[PDB]
Amino acid sequence: MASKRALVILAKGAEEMETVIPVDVMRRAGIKVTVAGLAGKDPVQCSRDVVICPDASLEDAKKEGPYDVVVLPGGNLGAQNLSESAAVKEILKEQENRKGLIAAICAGPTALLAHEIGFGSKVTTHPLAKDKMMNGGHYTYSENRVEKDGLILTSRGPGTSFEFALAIVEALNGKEVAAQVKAPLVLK
Amino acid sequence: MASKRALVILAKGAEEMETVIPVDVMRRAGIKVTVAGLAGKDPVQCSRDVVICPDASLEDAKKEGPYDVVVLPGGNLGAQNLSESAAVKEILKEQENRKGLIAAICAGPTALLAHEIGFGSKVTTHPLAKDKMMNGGHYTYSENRVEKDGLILTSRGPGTSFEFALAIVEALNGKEVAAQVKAPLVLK
Repeated sequence: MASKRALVILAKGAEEMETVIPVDVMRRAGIKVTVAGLAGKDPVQCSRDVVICPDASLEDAKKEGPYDVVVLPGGNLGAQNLSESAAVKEILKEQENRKGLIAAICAGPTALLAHEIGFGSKVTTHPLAKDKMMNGGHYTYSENRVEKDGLILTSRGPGTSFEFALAIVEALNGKEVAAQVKAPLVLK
Repeated sequence: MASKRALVILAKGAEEMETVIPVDVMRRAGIKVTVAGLAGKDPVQCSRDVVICPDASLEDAKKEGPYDVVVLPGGNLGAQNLSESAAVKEILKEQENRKGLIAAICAGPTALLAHEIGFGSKVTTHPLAKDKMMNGGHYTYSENRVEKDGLILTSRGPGTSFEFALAIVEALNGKEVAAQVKAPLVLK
């Protein structure tokens, strides 16, 4: 019926590749994506100094839910900002309560730990984020490039971002749409 | 001695993944990258509606050369804007005259045709951009994911952007730096 909707939460220090690849691929799949700035409406300085203008502040976007997926990019500093945010905590807890998809990549999954989301799930992260994610043994670790355990979808790094984004597309719009979106990308 | 320098020319309708992946990977390699807005200093609306704030206008950045590489992202409309620009023509002709690297991805190489750059080189493009690039037979076509014929470096699509960016890094900073930058990315 209606198009699916994605909320991508963009914090200072986010990995810009892990932000842009999922936004672009989801839009190719017809998903209505809102890039929401954690700090407000102003441009966001990403980890490698690409500056991205969000579509909306998180403050405004959070009042326009519910979303079919909430997406957490990585970047070490971006994920730390997501992990410290009470607004992010509330959004993720609401998404979990309504059985909606949550997708996080690289260091992004460590914000799930910070907000006590999805405990008892298999997850992956960037190799360098494993110890942080695994503090307390609240998840089971996976080395798969993309991991999905029910409604918790995780992935490892910039180089897994296309696979991550296509897994989101498959979860929301089905395998055929994901395959059709994939072919023009010239993935290996 | 001094750090290498890259000029990335960002036009309305550029493919944002093909802009951000090379910028980020080149910065990981220590290259000083200037994201220069074709139209001026203002934010640029990319093909999938990601909005990127350039570091400088092209008008200003072009006066701060020379650059070790000039990079042309793709996106059908972005490449058409690059192809119509007299400023881009001048920059590319200067870069060719001084035997500097020119790198273009997806539809980006069609701006080389428009500006009569690198004729007689092997090149690749996105499959859907082949006919435009090959009009007149001025290049020899390749299906390699990245193609490099001397100082003309080309590639095929969003899904070849990491390979493209790492090829630029290898050309400017050597194979060892490219390998060191590659490993943390979690490429397949």
